[PDB]
Amino acid sequence: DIVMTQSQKFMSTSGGDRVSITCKTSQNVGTAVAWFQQKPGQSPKLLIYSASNRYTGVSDRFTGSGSGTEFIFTISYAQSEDLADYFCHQYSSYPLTFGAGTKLELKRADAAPTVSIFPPSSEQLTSGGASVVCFLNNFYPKDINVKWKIDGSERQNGVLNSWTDQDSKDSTYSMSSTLTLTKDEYERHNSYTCEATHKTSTSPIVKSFNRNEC
Amino acid sequence: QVQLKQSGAELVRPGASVKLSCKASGYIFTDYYINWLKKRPGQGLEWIARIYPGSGHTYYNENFKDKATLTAEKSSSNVYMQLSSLTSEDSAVYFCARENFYGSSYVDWYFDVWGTGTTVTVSSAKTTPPSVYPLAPGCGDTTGSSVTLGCLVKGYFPESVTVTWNSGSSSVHTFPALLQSGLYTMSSSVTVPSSTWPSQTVTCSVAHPASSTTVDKKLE
Amino acid sequence: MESFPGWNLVRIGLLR
Amino acid sequence: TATFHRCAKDPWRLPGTYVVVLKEETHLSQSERTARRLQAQAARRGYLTKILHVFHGLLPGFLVKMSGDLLELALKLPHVDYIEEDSSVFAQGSLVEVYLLDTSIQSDHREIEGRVMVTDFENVPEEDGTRFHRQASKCDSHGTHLAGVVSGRDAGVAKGASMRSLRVLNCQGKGTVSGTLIGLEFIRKSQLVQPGPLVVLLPLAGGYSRVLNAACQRLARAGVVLVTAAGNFRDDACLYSPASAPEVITVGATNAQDQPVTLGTLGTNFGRCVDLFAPGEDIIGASSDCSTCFVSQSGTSQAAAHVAGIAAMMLSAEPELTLAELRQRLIHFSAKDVINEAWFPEDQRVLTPNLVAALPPWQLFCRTVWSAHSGPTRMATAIARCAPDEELLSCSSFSRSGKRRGERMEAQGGKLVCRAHNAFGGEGVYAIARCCLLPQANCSVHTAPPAEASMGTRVHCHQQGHVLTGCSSHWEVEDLGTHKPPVLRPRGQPNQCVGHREASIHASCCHAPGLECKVKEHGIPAPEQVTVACEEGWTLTGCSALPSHVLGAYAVDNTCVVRSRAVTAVAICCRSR
Ligand code: NA
Ligand code: NA
Repeated sequence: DIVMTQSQKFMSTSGGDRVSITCKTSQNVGTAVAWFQQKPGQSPKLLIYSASNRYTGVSDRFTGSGSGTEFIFTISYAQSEDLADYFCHQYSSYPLTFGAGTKLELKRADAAPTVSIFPPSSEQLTSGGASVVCFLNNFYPKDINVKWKIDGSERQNGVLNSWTDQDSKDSTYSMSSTLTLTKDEYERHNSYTCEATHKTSTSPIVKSFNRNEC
Repeated sequence: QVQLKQSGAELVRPGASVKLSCKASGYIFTDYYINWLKKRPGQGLEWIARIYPGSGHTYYNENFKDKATLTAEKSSSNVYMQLSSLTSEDSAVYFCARENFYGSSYVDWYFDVWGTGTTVTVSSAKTTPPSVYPLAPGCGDTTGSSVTLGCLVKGYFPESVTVTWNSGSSSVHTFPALLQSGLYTMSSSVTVPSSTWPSQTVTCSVAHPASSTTVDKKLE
Repeated sequence: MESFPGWNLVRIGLLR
Repeated sequence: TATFHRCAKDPWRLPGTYVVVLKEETHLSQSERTARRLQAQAARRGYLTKILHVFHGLLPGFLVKMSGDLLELALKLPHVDYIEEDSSVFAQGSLVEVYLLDTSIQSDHREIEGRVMVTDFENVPEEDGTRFHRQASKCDSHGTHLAGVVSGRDAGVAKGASMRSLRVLNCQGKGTVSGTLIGLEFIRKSQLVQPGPLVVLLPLAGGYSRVLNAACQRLARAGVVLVTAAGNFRDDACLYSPASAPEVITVGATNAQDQPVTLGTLGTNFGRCVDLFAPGEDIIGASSDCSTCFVSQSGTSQAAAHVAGIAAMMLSAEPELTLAELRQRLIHFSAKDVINEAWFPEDQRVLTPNLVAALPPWQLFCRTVWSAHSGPTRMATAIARCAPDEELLSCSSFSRSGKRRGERMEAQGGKLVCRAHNAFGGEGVYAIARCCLLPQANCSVHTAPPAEASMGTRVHCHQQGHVLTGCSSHWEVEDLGTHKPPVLRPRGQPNQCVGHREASIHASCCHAPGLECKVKEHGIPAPEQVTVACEEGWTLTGCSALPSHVLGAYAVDNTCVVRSRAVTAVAICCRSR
């Protein structure tokens, strides 16, 4: 079975305009290599076929090169719209074999998050649970730290963080922080605080609520 | 108009079997080969097998010969893939795909059209629909042009869930699911101008197809 | 050919 | 998983002496410990035991004289791979050393004096009959004659060949598998402590021996050229050892009339396991009768000795030559289609090579490798393997009934093999490989799927500098399906695989400096066989049939043979400029 070895990261070249990935084969597959784009929850999209030919509708920004056991896939002037997984496959010999996939990452201006804190809904509370939700939206770079405070004291356990894939619109990231406690545990405290520490400011963004207000 | 419609997500007991579907349209069904491909989270696509409708003749990857069985129904215009004696190693997303040939060479073709995939979950854990919780802000002094509203989708199984705002109308964020003690939890953020809320109403419509449920939670 | 002493040596092309 | 092995031929069995072969990485200390253990265990059960030899250097294990009652206990021993009951074996420029495992030798015979060294190695069974006496006999005859055929001054093949004698056959020309095994171990220990190309002549045969073949394979892997007699039993040489070892060069005997040798009621052994044939009737050589005397002898020993001679000559010219290269040149320089195959049983003719050894007067060498017959089972397979150094360039199949599922060139243990599959209701099938030595080859088998759509039909080596050496076809419809007459994939260019639309195609694509291949074909409407041959200078690489109607296709030197019940024979011919 022909082994496909795809590069783990995209390689920036001429001032960040061209970004490339190599795909190497176990044996000589001639020119029988295709390249696909895969946006999450979507059907793969054919970009290059026969190592260099561009499928119909495909942008001139997508190029393929190589023959034998080394094939390059390049994206000139990559856009937020191009953020997806990219993979190669040989079709010289059955069983057909595919590359692992490589996610496009894009550089951008640093942007501060928009933090919003949410108290547990009466509906969740009646069911005996309490999820305090924080949304840290449209920030860049990806690196962020969230700190939870329950009546001024830091809470470490029962916190779940979920980043989104880099935005197709503006290349920013969004992350949800959810502090889940039992209804009985929640009732015991009055002020819930969520503190976002990002590269954009020395001072963290603080969002809080007090059960006792209104 | 050339397309491949795949069946809904499935939850199967370990040791059981599933028959996945792939409805073909906008072309001559019996004239194009259709393939099945396995996708695991960190892995690269695995070619399972191919079938030529018209003859119903199959060609499989040795590794899937006992696992998979391909079938075609000309009347129904769709290819099937049955997977026997399932394991957690079979929990994957299965993809459907057409081979379009441009020449006489065996390498003069490509995978031009694909289905969106069918998620298979091999588990002994029973299907649970989600609880939908509104995330609306309380008391306060408005700062800025807009307001962020949320929706918390907690305690559902398996993975398959779609969150839409109002019905399909602004800025929306969908945060990936996480396992919270056996069950998936996910939340969705929507941002609307300070005017529109709480003047007009905002409603997250949450749909978990695996339990055939659809819930609309109004934000007031 | 006919069997004679050394026929083997011509058969294998050692002798002419 | 510890197994017991004994000779198939009951009169040749020697109970009481057993070869205990231990697992692969067993060290000397572990063999001694296992032997001491067997002896101690036996002694507790009240049985006297004698460890005759502890094998090291060739294979791990020991030789033991004990009651067969103790077998079941010896199989329970640790590190044991298998146990084989001892059995009888029977008598049939650069310096190349030629070892001779046979009877004693008359080293002072003018024909071989100063070219034959007597090693002092002697391991022989006692002669049959309570009152047997050698008397005026020196038990020289066979061995003396064979050293004469190899290196003899006036009647030898390789007159410039140093020889070393090992007494492994008694006065009645009888030896044991265990004594031969010790002899072979002596040769390996010799080459370990010494520099020089080696040729080992084994002009003896016994029934199929697992251990004898193992020891032979081990020596061959150490770059030793082993030549053996095919057997003088007018039977399938695969039933005999060292004859059956694929690594050894197995030689059948032919007379001056190019006929297979008749030895009384019996004669030369035949079949698949015979590599080639050589002069083996009325062979003049040294006679132990006197220092200047000759005698004409017959048998596959004489024939083996000729090849040992030819090997020594080839190795004196190019000492660096590999065993693969040597066997390929041996086949290459042979006389093709000279033998009258009529003498062999009909079913064994196809499997018996039509080659008679001969001396030679950047090349691509190929040889055909027939597999054993598969079983009659519908899922049964036949498998033909190449030598480690060789390339599987083509793979075909043949069924006498013609009910075949086709064939595959698949990797098995990191090496390509030619696997043939039997069909529903089929007699069984044979796998026919084409094993080649192509200089700077970068070869691969590409697998094409069944092609039932209009277009995508053409299977070829689409890669630049990669050329099609051969095609295999495997029927991809399951037995419980619906049988429709197979449809042929259309033909555009010549250099594409001929095959059915309903079949998968395995294309061998080689990349090599001056490699050039062509397709030749010849069709007849109503044949029993169709044939196409590669011209002088070209080497047959692949052989295929165009049309169930066909029983199969196979290479016969540089001729592609298609056997039927228009019938076309499709051949790929290659050369290296
Ligand atoms: Na005793
Ligand atoms: Na052999």
